[PDB]
Amino acid sequence: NQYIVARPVYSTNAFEENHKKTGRHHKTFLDHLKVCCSCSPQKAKRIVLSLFPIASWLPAYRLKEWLLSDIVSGISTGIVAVLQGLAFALLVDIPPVYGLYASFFPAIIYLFFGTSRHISVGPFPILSMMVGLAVSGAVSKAVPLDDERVRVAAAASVTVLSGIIQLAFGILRIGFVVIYLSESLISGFTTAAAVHVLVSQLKFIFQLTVPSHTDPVSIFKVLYSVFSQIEKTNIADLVTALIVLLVVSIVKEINQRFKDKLPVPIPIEFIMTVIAAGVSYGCDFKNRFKVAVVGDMNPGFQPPITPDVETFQNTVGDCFGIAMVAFAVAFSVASVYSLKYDYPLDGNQELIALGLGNIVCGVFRGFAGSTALSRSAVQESTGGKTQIAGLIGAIIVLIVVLAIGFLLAPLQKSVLAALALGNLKGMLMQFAEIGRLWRKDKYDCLIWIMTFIFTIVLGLGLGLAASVAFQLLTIVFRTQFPKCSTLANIGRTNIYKNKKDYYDMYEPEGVKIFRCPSPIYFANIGFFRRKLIDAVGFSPLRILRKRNKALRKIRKLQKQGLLQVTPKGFICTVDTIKDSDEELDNNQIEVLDQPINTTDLPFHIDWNDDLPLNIEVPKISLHSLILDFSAVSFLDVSSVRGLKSILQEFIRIKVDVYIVGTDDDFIEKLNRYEFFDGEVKSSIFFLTIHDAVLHILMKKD
Amino acid sequence: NQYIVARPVYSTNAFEENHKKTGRHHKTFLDHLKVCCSCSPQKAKRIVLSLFPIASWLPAYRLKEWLLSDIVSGISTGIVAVLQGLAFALLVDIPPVYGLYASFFPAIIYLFFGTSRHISVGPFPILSMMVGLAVSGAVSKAVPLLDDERVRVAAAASVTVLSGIIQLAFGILRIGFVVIYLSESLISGFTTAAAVHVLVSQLKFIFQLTVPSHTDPVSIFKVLYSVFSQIEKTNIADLVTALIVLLVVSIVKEINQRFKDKLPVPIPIEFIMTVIAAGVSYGCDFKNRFKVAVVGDMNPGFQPPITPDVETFQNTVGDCFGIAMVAFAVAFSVASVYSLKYDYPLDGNQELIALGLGNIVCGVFRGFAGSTALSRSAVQESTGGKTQIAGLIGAIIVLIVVLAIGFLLAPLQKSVLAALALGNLKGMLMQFAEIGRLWRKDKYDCLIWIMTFIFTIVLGLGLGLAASVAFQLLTIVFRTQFPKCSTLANIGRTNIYKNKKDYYDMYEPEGVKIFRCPSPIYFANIGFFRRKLIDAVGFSPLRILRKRNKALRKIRKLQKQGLLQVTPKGFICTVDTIKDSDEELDNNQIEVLDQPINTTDLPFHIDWNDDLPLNIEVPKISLHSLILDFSAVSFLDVSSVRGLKSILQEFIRIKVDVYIVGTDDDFIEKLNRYEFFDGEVKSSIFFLTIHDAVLHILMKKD
Ligand SMILES: CCCCCCCC/C=C\CCCCCCCC(=O)O[C@@H](COC(=O)CCCCCCCCCCCCCCC)COP(=O)([O-])OCC[N+](C)(C)C
Ligand SMILES: CCCCCCCC/C=C\CCCCCCCC(=O)O[C@@H](COC(=O)CCCCCCCCCCCCCCC)COP(=O)([O-])OCC[N+](C)(C)C
Ligand SMILES: CCCCCCCC/C=C\CCCCCCCC(=O)O[C@@H](COC(=O)CCCCCCCCCCCCCCC)COP(=O)([O-])OCC[N+](C)(C)C
Ligand SMILES: CCCCCCCCCCCCCCCCCCOC[C@@H](O)COP(=O)(O)OCC[N+](C)(C)C
Ligand SMILES: CCCCCCCCCCCCCCCCCCOC[C@@H](O)COP(=O)(O)OCC[N+](C)(C)C
Ligand SMILES: CCCCCCCCCCCCCCCCCCOC[C@@H](O)COP(=O)(O)OCC[N+](C)(C)C
Ligand SMILES: CCCCCCCCCCCCCCCCCCOC[C@@H](O)COP(=O)(O)OCC[N+](C)(C)C
Ligand SMILES: CCCCCCCCCCCCCCCCCCOC[C@@H](O)COP(=O)(O)OCC[N+](C)(C)C
Ligand SMILES: CCCCCCCCCCCCCCCCCCOC[C@@H](O)COP(=O)(O)OCC[N+](C)(C)C
Ligand SMILES: CCCCCCCCCCCCCCCCCCOC[C@@H](O)COP(=O)(O)OCC[N+](C)(C)C
Ligand SMILES: CCCCCCCCCCCCCCCCCCOC[C@@H](O)COP(=O)(O)OCC[N+](C)(C)C
Ligand SMILES: CCCCCCCCCCCCCCCCCCOC[C@@H](O)COP(=O)(O)OCC[N+](C)(C)C
Ligand SMILES: CC(C)CCC[C@@H](C)[C@H]1CC[C@H]2[C@@H]3CC=C4C[C@@H](O)CC[C@]4(C)[C@H]3CC[C@]12C
Ligand SMILES: CC(C)CCC[C@@H](C)[C@H]1CC[C@H]2[C@@H]3CC=C4C[C@@H](O)CC[C@]4(C)[C@H]3CC[C@]12C
Ligand SMILES: CCCCCCCCCCCCCC
Ligand SMILES: CCCCCCCCCCCCCC
Ligand SMILES: CCCCCCCCCCCC
Ligand SMILES: CCCCCCCCCCCC
Ligand SMILES: CCCCCCCCCC
Ligand SMILES: CCCCCCCCCC
Ligand SMILES: CCCCCCCCCC
Ligand SMILES: CCCCCCCCCC
Ligand SMILES: CCCCCCCCCC
Ligand SMILES: O=C([O-])C(=O)[O-]
Ligand SMILES: O=C([O-])C(=O)[O-]
Repeated sequence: NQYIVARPVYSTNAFEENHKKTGRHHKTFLDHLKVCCSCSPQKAKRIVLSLFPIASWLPAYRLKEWLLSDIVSGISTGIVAVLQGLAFALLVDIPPVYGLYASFFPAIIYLFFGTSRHISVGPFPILSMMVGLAVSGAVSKAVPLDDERVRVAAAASVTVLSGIIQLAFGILRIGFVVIYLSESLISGFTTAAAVHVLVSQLKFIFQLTVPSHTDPVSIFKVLYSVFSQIEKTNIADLVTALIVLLVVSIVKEINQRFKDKLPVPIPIEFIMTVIAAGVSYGCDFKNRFKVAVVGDMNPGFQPPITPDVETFQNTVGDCFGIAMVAFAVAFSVASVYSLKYDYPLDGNQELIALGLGNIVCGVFRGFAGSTALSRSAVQESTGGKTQIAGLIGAIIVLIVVLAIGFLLAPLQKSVLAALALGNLKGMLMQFAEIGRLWRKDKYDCLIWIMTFIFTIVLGLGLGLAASVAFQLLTIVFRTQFPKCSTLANIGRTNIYKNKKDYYDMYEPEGVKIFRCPSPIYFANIGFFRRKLIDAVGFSPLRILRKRNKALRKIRKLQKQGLLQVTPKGFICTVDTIKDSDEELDNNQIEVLDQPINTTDLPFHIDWNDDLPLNIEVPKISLHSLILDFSAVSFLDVSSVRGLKSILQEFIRIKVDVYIVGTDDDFIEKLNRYEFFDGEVKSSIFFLTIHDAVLHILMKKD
Repeated sequence: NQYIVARPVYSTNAFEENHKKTGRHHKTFLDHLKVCCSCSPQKAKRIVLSLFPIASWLPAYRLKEWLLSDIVSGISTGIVAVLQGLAFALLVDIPPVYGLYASFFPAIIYLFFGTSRHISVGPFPILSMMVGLAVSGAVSKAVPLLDDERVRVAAAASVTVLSGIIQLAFGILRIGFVVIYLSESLISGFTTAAAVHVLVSQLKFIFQLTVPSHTDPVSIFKVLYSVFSQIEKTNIADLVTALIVLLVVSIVKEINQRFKDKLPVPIPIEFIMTVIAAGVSYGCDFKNRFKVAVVGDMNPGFQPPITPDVETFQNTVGDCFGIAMVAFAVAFSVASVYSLKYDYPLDGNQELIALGLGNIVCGVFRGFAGSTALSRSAVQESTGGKTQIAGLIGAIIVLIVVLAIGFLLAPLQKSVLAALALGNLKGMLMQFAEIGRLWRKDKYDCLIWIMTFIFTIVLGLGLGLAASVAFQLLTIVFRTQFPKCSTLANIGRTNIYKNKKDYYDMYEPEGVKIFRCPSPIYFANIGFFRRKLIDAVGFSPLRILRKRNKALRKIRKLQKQGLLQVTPKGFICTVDTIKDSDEELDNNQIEVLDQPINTTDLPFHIDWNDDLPLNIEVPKISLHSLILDFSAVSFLDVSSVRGLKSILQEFIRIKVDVYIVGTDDDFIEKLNRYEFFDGEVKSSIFFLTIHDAVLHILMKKD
């Protein structure tokens, strides 16, 4: 092997002048606007099909290979969705038939406007908790069965606003907001929310009466209310909830272990609820043990409702937090299946489909939902091929809402709470990410730990905003104090490494190579300046000021006649200089930062050589400063200004500055900042460190 | 002038093997915590000298060179500080003697604990506005005319004590570097919007109207309405006097800045205008003749110490934090200009400590928060300020005014004080020109400017700043969100690789792709990176693996059926035109298609880019080597390493070699901590440069 290269030394300007650069016209916003309004016939066809995805996938349905599958996954998931809807309507503190409404309308709208083929659309625990908190706040902030009616009305208006926000984000094509939530953040938020839900199910396991607490620290208020009244716990409910929680857990593991052997996952939720409903009815637990039951539900749908502006005004922030969490979750679950089954997934259409589904749901008295991973995993694991299975789940929910709902009358709320608690093992086990992130990346461990605390203390909605803000702040933490280094040549070749990391390294005399391994901007520009000064060994502005002082003294001593100018040196007729400094005042002291123009003097002054009449100036050995900008991705206004100041000061003390390792786009953007001028020129940019070093060597020889 | 190189090709590992690495110790947190508790004699002496800077700059005082200049500068800045304190006590909506207390106490404390030698310590308009808004909130949220102003004075003192406590705590924990979280354009937009706030807040004194104590959000509009809803009750004497003063001061301030050389000292115009205003207001009895609002009679002397209301503390925590952050940012900014202009070191943590102690003492003695005004620090410095003895002399004049000659400021109108404030406001108002400039240079900083302005005008000055800082952190993500990822090519049959779309006569080695992302890769852009890499190579590595696994499954089923035979020559098909019967894997078995293809059981290797027998079809790829130019990739977070590991494993399972080049030794060290390397992904994929990887590939292929 041999890396053999023989090319001329290239400055960025020289390379461009020797290589024809394809002239490429950048696409200005103006043009982008035109193609946007093309109105091509084909274009329109694409748009409409994109907004009504059912017109594409339905006509291509493989009946022989998907119908039976879709049917089975649909009946199974719908059976899960009925119970999940009842439980999550308990989480919202409204009658439970509204949970059935919530499990029927978004699935039906997403069947038409949705792009996922596997996600089960409906409520999930975190969003039901967020919606409940919003309604409790709205009822508190209102200028004046009734309580149930008021809560139900508020749950609908929050949902419509949440959906409108979702619909708006999808129309404006902002479907990329999901990138602003990292893996460590979502993890901490979701385990904190699982702890929230665990705490929220305690009033149903024990059957206690807990107020509608609101954030901050809502979880602790609930815990106090529960354990303060812990002695009133209904044992039958608890034993039941504990029995239901225990059994389902074991069966679920079996389903995850013997999955390959299992033809179909064992439906433990349906079986347990049926047995629970049966034994409660046969033994009349409601009277025998005073257990809390779901009760009788109205056999039908409710008439449409009008969104209340007052609720909208009092819950706008909560609805935003709700829309963002719903989109983050649904997209997240859908993405897993899209990468698993190789089909494209459009976020904008998702927001539109999730927005419209929520509007129809809030209009028809339901509450916000997107998807529950548990129910979706149940849909995908049971043979879900397309959104037809979802249509069958919504059909099962319909059947429950109109004809057989009366069977869910003797079912206890502790059983629903026990199921909702059983679905928490996946999110609760995410506490193991703390140690992993500690080992790998402590900024992401900080993101996780902080999100957990914020979510627990400030709540689901506010905890998330503070968490995203802190997540953005860690980016600054990572780049705030870059490990800048001085480089040196190792091997007498074109390899320049850290000077402190190897032996037998070589630094060309008078030359300094400095590397900042990060983008330079407002938060680290001062640090870059400090580290560059520590690396070169002096402050260029201080050297310039002392040189200007020395030149002022030379001019004062020579025009008085004590120092005669000669083209050979600084001969002095009298060597009786007395100690005296000018002591410039506040108004005049800035004359010491100006460039040294000694053209007035016949002979050049070697500032690094001894001066006449014992004038002392700090002598510098640096003549060439190379800045390795290879990992400097961007600059901002603050940093370009700091950079220019630094360079100007080094140039004014006659230190040639070279910037190497930058691409052509970097020099392109710097031109827009008006960085270059008479003093700082584009000839300071070279291709690599070695190019600059060879240029320096030939200049100096 | 030739770049001539003749060295061996180097993977990062071969370079570490050939060149012995200098062993360096671990900078452990425990041993660092060991140096923390030094208890050394000199260390104790330098710690105490730092916490008490006066013990180091006072003995080193140059009398014959500094004393008279400091005396003159102190006289001037104290005469300015009296009037500025009165005006800012107007801004806080308390009696005007508390502005004198705010101009006295922090200066005397900063004389002892301050590191700056040129800033004038005291209140400035933005902080007086913030303190007044915090005071209104405290009074509004307080659980149930002089008693109204007494409540406001107590709430101001308490807000000040809490602001000083927060500053002193931030200086004790050594967090004096938070000023870096405010960019030049954030500060520019904030100070322009705040100058607009201060302009609107002085209108109730120019016109002499009764405006309620509006609180944010949109207090500037609530206030604009209150003023113009009653613009018919405007006092004409107040407006005329305020106008004339503003005109004169503006002209002289210009005369001052321009003719700096001919004037030995700047013309004191604030002072002269105040004396003339008070004289023509007392002689002509403007108070009775035109019914103008005057400063009134002030209580001669200081007030006894007060105890901070914990209730006010509870109701103003957020406000006090904001008052503390804005105060530190302004003071540090003002002080920095002069540290740099005069070459002396400026400790930021001692700045926080001194400002916090000054605010605590001021609030205890019935003052309001203040850190420094750029206008008054300018007067002290331009009049010859050399040390903080000028601040001591300014505080002595404020003391003289408080105790002895405060009654002279009795007939002075408040419109004159408002006019002085506006004359000082023009400098910050002139920052609207930065909009167009930033638009041309950096639209992200233009966005920071405009959004900071809008957040500060619409929302409060405290919520506005918090919202503004958050959006400025978000623009950092905006920059590194959609990087201009590109494909490189060789240019000049040498070691120069540039954008494939930029020059003519470039050269792509057959089968090699070189991909460059010019940004750090993290959670917000790992998806965009994966998408652009897939667009660059021309295919999806995963789709290929699944199709090959699908094909291999069909090949294997056929073999189990005797329909074809496998021999060292290849696949022998006695039966051709096989029935097409796709397997249709289910949802729980489909994952088998992402597994590495293990065909070792088969006697011969399968050329997946050749023709497969019996109508089997797989996409063919020309790529056999992928170079990733990670030179400008600064950092990698956990999300990015996961996405990265994922992408690389897929390329490797489809037998495409992957190379990461251009990275430094710290970058690779960190990746080892992420558990990135393993049996499939090895540290051999790392090469020093692109040419090294390319040469290594040419050598492999040939
Ligand atoms: C491209 C990015 C898109 C951003 C879109 C942002 C949209 C922002 C636009 C509008 C929203 C903010 C103002 C409220 C709505 C305007 C109408 C209004 O008058 O406000 C009313 C309700 O307003 C409130 O009480 C809630 C205050 C805002 C909380 C939400 C902000 C954080 C969530 C957002 C997260 C942002 C990040 C989004 C990412 C998830 C109050 O005003 P009023 O009723 O006239 O008052 C009269 C007296 N009254 C009060 C008694 C009635
Ligand atoms: C309101 C209610 C909230 C309650 C929350 C309670 C949650 C916590 C409760 C239980 C968590 C229990 C699981 C811990 C990890 C188990 C798995 C693991 O191996 O991790 C390992 C590392 O150590 C860790 O990862 C855990 C570190 C502590 C995390 C919990 C507290 C911090 C929560 C955030 C702060 C909140 C408070 C912040 C303010 C102080 C420990 O396993 P091992 O066997 O020892 O190691 C074997 C070797 N191995 C590591 C290589 C494998
Ligand atoms: C509550 C009270 C708030 C009131 C606020 C009012 C503030 C604004 C009032 C007055 C501003 C007047 C100064 C403008 C600039 C002058 C200097 C300049 O040369 O700039 C130039 C560029 O153009 C600009 O820089 C200005 C663009 C508009 C900015 C003002 C509105 C945006 C404020 C934020 C949005 C707020 C609302 C957002 C929602 C809609 C114009 O100069 P020129 O001579 O034309 O150009 C010559 C060539 N040259 C450019 C190379 C030199
Ligand atoms: C991207 C921009 C935002 C999103 C798009 C714009 C917003 C779209 C969604 C708008 C809101 C949703 C549609 C409208 C909802 C309200 C729709 C309101 O209509 C309700 C009635 O139909 C109810 O009928 P009733 O008979 O029950 O009437 C009750 C009163 N009486 C008659 C009984 C006394
Ligand atoms: C998975 C989705 C469906 C889940 C259903 C619940 C789980 C199945 C097991 C339910 C509990 C066991 C069976 C039911 C026991 C209690 C059974 C309670 O009986 C209700 C009584 O009124 C008698 O039944 P009727 O048919 O007279 O009632 C008519 C009611 N309407 C039609 C007039 C309104
Ligand atoms: C497979 C579906 C779920 C699992 C099967 C269903 C659950 C089976 C377990 C039933 C619960 C266990 C039996 C009941 C336990 C509590 C046993 C409760 O007994 C209370 C009675 O002594 C008096 O009734 P009161 O309602 O007046 O309550 C007064 C309570 N003291 C003061 C007398 C104690
Ligand atoms: C490419 C440039 C433009 C990109 C689009 C614009 C920027 C999009 C990204 C924005 C950040 C990421 C999305 C948001 C994530 C966090 C989304 C956080 O949601 C906020 C809610 O949690 C707030 O709930 P609160 O209860 O605190 O509301 C209180 C409201 N009052 C009471 C104060 C009025
Ligand atoms: C970094 C950690 C935080 C910062 C350090 C810790 C906090 C330091 C600052 C603590 C607060 C400031 C010092 C204490 C202030 C309150 C100091 C309270 O004392 C006030 C009395 O001296 C007033 O005397 P009077 O005679 O007027 O008494 C009034 C009541 N009678 C007697 C007339 C009826
Ligand atoms: C900036 C620092 C000094 C600025 C001073 C302001 C400039 C002077 C111009 C003021 C206008 C005209 C002159 C003053 C008119 C109001 C002057 C009002 O005088 C009060 C009258 O009783 C006569 O004055 P006395 O000498 O009796 O006052 C003694 C008051 N104590 C000591 C008993 C309490
Ligand atoms: C450098 C020194 C400062 C600058 C120079 C000093 C400023 C000189 C300005 C002198 C006063 C300027 C204008 C005043 C014009 C209003 C002229 C109004 O005069 C009002 C009086 O006749 C009656 O007293 P009132 O206070 O009740 O006012 C009633 C007002 N109306 C109903 C009769 C109209
Ligand atoms: C290098 C690693 C260690 C880093 C050290 C710690 C990092 C510190 C940096 C923090 C972020 C940037 C600094 C912040 C500057 C902006 C400073 C922002 O000020 C916040 C206040 O304005 C909040 O005012 P509010 O109106 O919200 O208060 C009202 C309270 N209630 C009524 C709502 C309850
Ligand atoms: C306006 C006062 C009466 C209305 C009060 C109620 C409304 C308050 C807000 C009104 C608008 C704000 C006040 C007016 C602000 C506009 C003031 C806008 O000024 C911008 C120009 O000065 C900038 O152009 P220059 O050529 O000066 O360039 C900058 C200077 N160098 C750097 C080139 C030398
Ligand atoms: C804040 C985090 C980081 C650590 C401290 C958590 C604190 C705030 C938690 C732990 C225990 C909690 C308290 C537990 C009991 C009560 C009584 C009841 O009226 C509800 C609120 C209240 C008063 C809680 C307030 C919040 C609380 C004090
Ligand atoms: C929000 C930013 C981005 C643009 C819109 C600014 C809006 C909110 C501004 C412009 C004009 C302002 C209004 C002007 C007049 C009044 C009447 C008075 O009762 C004070 C508030 C109120 C009602 C203001 C509310 C805020 C306001 C409406
Ligand atoms: C009444 C409770 C208000 C709670 C406010 C919490 C504010 C948290 C700010 C966190 C700043 C760090 C970056 C997000
Ligand atoms: C009572 C009205 C409160 C309004 C609060 C609005 C908060 C807006 C925050 C925007 C933050 C943007 C970060 C990128
Ligand atoms: C926050 C966890 C503890 C909540 C309170 C538990 C019960 C404490 C005693 C209550 C007596 C009324
Ligand atoms: C939005 C700023 C101006 C608000 C209105 C000012 C007063 C206009 C006349 C009001 C008459 C009642
Ligand atoms: C699922 C089994 C339901 C059994 C119900 C028995 C009712 C008996 C009533 C006397
Ligand atoms: C009302 C609170 C709004 C919080 C928005 C947080 C956005 C963070 C962006 C980094
Ligand atoms: C009460 C609002 C406080 C929010 C502080 C935000 C700090 C900005 C950095 C994310
Ligand atoms: C060895 C030097 C010790 C210096 C101690 C200073 C103590 C100051 C207390 C105010
Ligand atoms: C600064 C000039 C003050 C003149 C005061 C005149 C007072 C006259 C009272 C009759
Ligand atoms: O919220 C949840 O736990 C879910 O999505 O299943
Ligand atoms: O607030 C101001 O304008 C100042 O500091 O001068």
